[PDB]
Amino acid sequence: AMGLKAAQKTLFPLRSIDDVVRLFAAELGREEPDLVLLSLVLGFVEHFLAVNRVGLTYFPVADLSIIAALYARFTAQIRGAVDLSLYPREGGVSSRELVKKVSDVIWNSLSRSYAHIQSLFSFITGTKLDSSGVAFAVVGACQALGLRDVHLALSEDHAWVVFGPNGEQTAEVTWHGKGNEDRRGQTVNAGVAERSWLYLKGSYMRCDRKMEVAFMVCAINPSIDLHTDSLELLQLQQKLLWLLYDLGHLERYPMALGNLADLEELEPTPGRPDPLTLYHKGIASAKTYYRDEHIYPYMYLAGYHCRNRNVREALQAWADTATVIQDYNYCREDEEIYKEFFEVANDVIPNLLKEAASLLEAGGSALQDPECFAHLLRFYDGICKWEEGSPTPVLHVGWATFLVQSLGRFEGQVRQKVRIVSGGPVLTFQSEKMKGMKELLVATKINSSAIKLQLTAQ
Ligand SMILES: COc1ccccc1CN
Repeated sequence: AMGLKAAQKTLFPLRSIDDVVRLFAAELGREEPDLVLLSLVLGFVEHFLAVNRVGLTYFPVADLSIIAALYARFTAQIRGAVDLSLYPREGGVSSRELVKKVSDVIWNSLSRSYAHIQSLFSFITGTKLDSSGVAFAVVGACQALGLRDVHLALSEDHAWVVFGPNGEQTAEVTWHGKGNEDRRGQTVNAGVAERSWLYLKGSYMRCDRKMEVAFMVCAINPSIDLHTDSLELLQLQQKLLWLLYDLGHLERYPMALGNLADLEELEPTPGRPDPLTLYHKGIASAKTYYRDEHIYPYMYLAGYHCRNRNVREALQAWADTATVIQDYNYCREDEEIYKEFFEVANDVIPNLLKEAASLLEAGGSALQDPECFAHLLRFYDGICKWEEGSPTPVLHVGWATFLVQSLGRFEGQVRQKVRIVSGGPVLTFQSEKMKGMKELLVATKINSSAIKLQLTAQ
């Protein structure tokens, strides 16, 4: 809420990972965990840990005087720029004018030219924030002002704020991508209606205060450089996510559950569910609360199967990913999920199949399994169907080169044992393009040129 309390101050100084966890455990018992206090603590700790060092053990001590001074600076800056008497508050509901004023206060503070700039620590000490950091700063600013209805909203690649009753009102508060036109102040209604992945068809997350704590924990970046992660930051993020898990605050947060599964893959915690249980809990959350319209729950699971060389389930999970994305329209600012499908289609899957081909060279493999070929076809069907109704095209000559190569990783005998139905394993296509070349996909010899122009047709 507002003002540091003795119950928080007695927990200082923070001298270890477990000290930070204990501060978070106390704040998560409050009805209103202090977003400014917790973000400053995480940003401080991350700032001094995300460096290569000499010294086996090291923890940067979060002295209260330092944290409380930064907290006072944030609060003074917000209370001194936002006069609440000029904005009437009709029974708890903040107005769009007030919410936009706070957004502008944050925005106008940013440095005008410029990793680890996600926290309020970075905001106060260096006037820098990344994109979703701005939207978090706005929610923390509003909590500092008493606006109990202003909350963070998150898709899988963007953030904004919701407010009013039940989060009825939406407002853009930050940028997305690089060269895009500013939409700050506007509603996200256009984004929902265009059926872009960026806005999730309205199936995005609306946080309570405690899901906002989960966000900032997920936002911890342990990366030191391109080769090195901070183990202390990974262990801190992992323990915080278990604390959140235990209190039920990940129940509606699929990406956090995927993140925790990844951390348990890296370093299993004794007595806790295994990664596969956690990946599927993430998928179950997305089905339960978000109409099964999220991509990353299946990308998380696919990556795990891929790393463990469960080729069939990896291709299964990647097809599920395509089955979700087929109902979207590829818009301009959807590039992050495009790059992911590109990498899966034209790098990861070829490598998986090429490794599988080498294994047959010297010995029940997936290249002799028709199910895996079915998964591969459902994956490409979803991406073709995704392209339908989309403004800009998805597939091009490069996709066709690796589709051809991937189909040719299966013996024509093996591919022939899959039944393809239009709109042994049986599979039903949904896209015009895949239906159009259904014949080419089962011939003992693959007309590469023919498939290439059909997959690239208008
Ligand atoms: C599961 O994949 C994720 C999750 C979050 C961000 C990016 C990716 C793609 N590597």
